[PDB]
Amino acid sequence: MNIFEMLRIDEGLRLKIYKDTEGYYTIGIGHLLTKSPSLNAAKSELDKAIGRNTNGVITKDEAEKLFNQDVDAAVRGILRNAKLKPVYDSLDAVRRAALINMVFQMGETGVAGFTNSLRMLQQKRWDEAACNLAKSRWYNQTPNRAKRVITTFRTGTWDAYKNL
Ligand SMILES: *SCC1=C(c2ccccc2)C(C)(C)N(O)C1(C)C
Ligand SMILES: [Cl-]
Ligand SMILES: [Cl-]
Ligand SMILES: [Cl-]
Ligand SMILES: [Cl-]
Repeated sequence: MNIFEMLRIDEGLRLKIYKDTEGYYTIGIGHLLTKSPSLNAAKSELDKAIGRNTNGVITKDEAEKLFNQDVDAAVRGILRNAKLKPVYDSLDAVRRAALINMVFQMGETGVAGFTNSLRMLQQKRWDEAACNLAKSRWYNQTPNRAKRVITTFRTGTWDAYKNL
């Protein structure tokens, strides 16, 4: 297991534009296209992202290319953020992946605002952090995925992704 395999499990793989858990147009491995309710706006974003006229369909190679960029973007987001970087730097590689996962799903500023959870993670209060993270819109709207991510922070193991 690693961040790529982890997010591949959590985001799935679809080659046609579809609506994500929030109802937003997405493609590939959780590549969010736009929050706009316009399918044409989503198609425009996709064509721009891929560099060709796709009409809402991409190849597996193209999906993986966007995925690599998005994972890279999540890491860069963490490193440039004054709140996220110290927590990230303080963690082992398994827990770093859990933080990247959160950033990928909710964005840099989204995770950066979880002040109390971040403090508990920084302090290595793993059970407390885990309990605190569950007190969130995130956990309530995507509980199975949140449970996996939280287990990763609680244990520092890949146990939640083993038989997946
Ligand atoms: S969500 C954090 C809370 C608790 C806790 C859970 C696991 C480890 C440490 C603390 C506790 C004590 C059950 N609780 O009532 C909190 C503050 C809601
Ligand atoms: Cl998804
Ligand atoms: Cl704890
Ligand atoms: Cl809550
Ligand atoms: Cl879920």
